[PDB]
Amino acid sequence: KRHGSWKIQLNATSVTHKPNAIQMALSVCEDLISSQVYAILVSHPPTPNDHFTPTPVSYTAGFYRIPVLGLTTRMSIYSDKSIHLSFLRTVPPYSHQSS
Amino acid sequence: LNIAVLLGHSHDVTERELRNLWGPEQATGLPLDVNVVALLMNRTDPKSLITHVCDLMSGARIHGLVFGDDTDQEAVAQMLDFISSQTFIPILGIHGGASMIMADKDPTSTFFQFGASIQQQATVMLKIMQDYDWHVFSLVTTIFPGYRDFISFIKTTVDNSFVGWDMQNVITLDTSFEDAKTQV
Amino acid sequence: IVLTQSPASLAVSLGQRATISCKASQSVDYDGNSYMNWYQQKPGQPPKLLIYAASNLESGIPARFSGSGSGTDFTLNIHPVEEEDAATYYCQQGNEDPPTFGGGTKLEIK
Amino acid sequence: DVQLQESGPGLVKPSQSLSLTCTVTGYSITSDYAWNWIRQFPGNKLEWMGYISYSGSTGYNPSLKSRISITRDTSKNQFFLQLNSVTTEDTATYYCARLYYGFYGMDYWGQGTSVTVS
Amino acid sequence: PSGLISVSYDDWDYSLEARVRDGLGILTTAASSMLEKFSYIPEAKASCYGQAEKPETPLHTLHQFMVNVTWDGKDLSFTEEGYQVHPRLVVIVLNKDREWEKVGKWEN
Amino acid sequence: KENITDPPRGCVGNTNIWKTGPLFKRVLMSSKYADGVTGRVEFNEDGDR
Ligand SMILES: *[C@@H]1O[C@H](CO)[C@@H](O)[C@H](O)[C@H]1NC(C)=O
Ligand SMILES: *[C@@H]1O[C@H](CO)[C@@H](O)[C@H](O)[C@H]1NC(C)=O
Ligand SMILES: *[C@@H]1O[C@H](CO)[C@@H](O)[C@H](O)[C@H]1NC(C)=O
Ligand SMILES: *[C@@H]1O[C@H](CO)[C@@H](O)[C@H](O)[C@H]1NC(C)=O
Ligand SMILES: *[C@@H]1O[C@H](CO)[C@@H](O)[C@H](O)[C@H]1NC(C)=O
Repeated sequence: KRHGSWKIQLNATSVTHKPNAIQMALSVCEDLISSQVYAILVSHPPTPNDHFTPTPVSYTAGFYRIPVLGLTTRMSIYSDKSIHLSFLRTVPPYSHQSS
Repeated sequence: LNIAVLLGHSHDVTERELRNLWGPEQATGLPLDVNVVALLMNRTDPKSLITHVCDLMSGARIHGLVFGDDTDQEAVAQMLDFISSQTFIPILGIHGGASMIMADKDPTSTFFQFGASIQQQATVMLKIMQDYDWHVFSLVTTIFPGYRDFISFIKTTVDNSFVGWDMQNVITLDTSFEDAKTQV
Repeated sequence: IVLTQSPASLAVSLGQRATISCKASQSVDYDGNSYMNWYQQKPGQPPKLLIYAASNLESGIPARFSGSGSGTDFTLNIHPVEEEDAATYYCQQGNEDPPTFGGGTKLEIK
Repeated sequence: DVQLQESGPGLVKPSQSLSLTCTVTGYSITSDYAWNWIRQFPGNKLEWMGYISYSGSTGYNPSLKSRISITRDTSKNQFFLQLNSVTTEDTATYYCARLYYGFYGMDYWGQGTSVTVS
Repeated sequence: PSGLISVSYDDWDYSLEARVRDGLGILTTAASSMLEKFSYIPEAKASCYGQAEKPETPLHTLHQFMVNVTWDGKDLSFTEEGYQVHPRLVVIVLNKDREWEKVGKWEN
Repeated sequence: KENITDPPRGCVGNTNIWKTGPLFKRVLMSSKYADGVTGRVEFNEDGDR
């Protein structure tokens, strides 16, 4: 309503952070891209069951090169583009406060 | 022991020929059941890939999962890395999408590739260039990932060798941005 | 390896300093820091932290409460004293495991 | 301001598991920190059971880890203490307290709930 | 431009079936090494949905048992970064016909 | 602006890449965002703010 959605009306969908990595990646595969989403938005999981849950999201985005954007995760391993090409983030990782 | 061969979108070698490669003379030395499950999938859907891998590791006790195809996507290698690091299964890349090189792997992975490290091509082309007596050289690169490592390795190799390379100028440009400086 | 507070029922009047001795068997002082906490309680009442580190001001209460000592011995000094200070006061270490309760001495008014 | 609340079944028909609920409203739950369970007996003495962070770090008594479970609820991120057996006679008070890390600064405290071991 | 030289893998000699044979040799050598050093091969869980439980002898040993591999004399062992110490390589050039032709080889 | 191939219909039946993928990522890295309530949302080529 503030930027103008006259040509493009948005349907927003989201899924739970499944603790099981394989089932989470599956659900992303059959649900998210099937609805023809234009991006994937993932924050750092508050539950420390497995901190590497953004990695399956980044990989399944890279298989289609759909740009995936992070919210809170700050893992510097994701900083590479040769692996996590489609990855962007609104928060800098730890390597940056080196600078 | 047990081998998982998974060929997606492949039409080169028949399944009977695939299991013909499992020669009895090769089996000499290991008397255990070297079950070579060679599966030809007419697709490369990642969800079906994971389901097939899980079913085969449940039913045949996979030990070595060699994956080859004719695709042109490097993402399959990274998903193989993830599955290796998760389900404690080794996977090796051979052909097609699995053929291209992997840059950096998570330490907890159990993955193997055939592609060589960029340092290996670096030393190979430097030594073929010295073989043809083209001592004069200059280096140019873009901002595609891995260039810091390449430039650092080239500079370090220049430092140590006795041949005496002459790096007149090394440049890391970007033709997407202002072309005037690139031409200059 | 016992931790005590002295005394359980002491003579407390108005205006002077009140000395509560928190005797901790362990060597509290770590890298030049003794991890002390003093807090108040009533039976069934939610506890509230009175003072921390025995030398850093707590927001809300003036310097009437302080803490001295080192290592084995510590002292809650109430200088001066007021009347409503009658409560179950507890001294607590914070160096490492085990988290050991203090004497929890109850302040009686003469 | 930042508020917290503790509740629980307290007492039902015997041979059951207490699930004491602790939650915080008005503040983020899983940024840093220490979360301690505190047990007090009407003899005016205290003792410690365990701490949980957002760092994921946990620490419990070696002699008391037998029947204590710290479980998650995500709708508001409240934590549950599961312990076997509830009665009436062994009336003791329990507290859940968030606090500065290191068992150093007891920032908040619980209000106390009736839990029994008998 | 013609005369451009690059480096790649032998799509002619290092054929797909040759790669299959080589990879089977690598895995068989690794399995033989681990079997003859630790008297058996640990068995992984049958489910992908299980918990993260490493065996009393973790795959790390098997990992290095997959590192020291020598099949058919070809020292295809992989370093810490996991790359072959002896990778077969070729050097390619653009000919008159704007095609790629084998001109250089890299072995042992 | 662009003639766009829509994102693929599920993981099934798509052994190809998304053509708009590089295009959408390029317009994203060129996407200058101003109304940032958390400061200035400025990000370099490395995919980080
Ligand atoms: C958005 O997509 C979800 C996907 O199942 C659907 O349930 C929902 O009805 C859709 N909403 C709109 C407004 O299209
Ligand atoms: C280990 O490697 C050495 C040389 O790298 C080799 O001589 C030896 O045979 C290898 N051992 C096994 C069990 O493969
Ligand atoms: C190939 O190279 C290795 C290592 O330098 C050497 O031991 C071997 O003898 C070489 N092959 C032949 C046929 O000489
Ligand atoms: C999209 O438009 C560009 C603009 O010229 C054109 O080159 C391209 O061929 C178009 N796409 C297709 C699929 O024709
Ligand atoms: C940094 O950005 C934030 C929000 O973008 C702003 O509130 C803050 O004032 C900025 N820092 C300085 C020193 O101005």
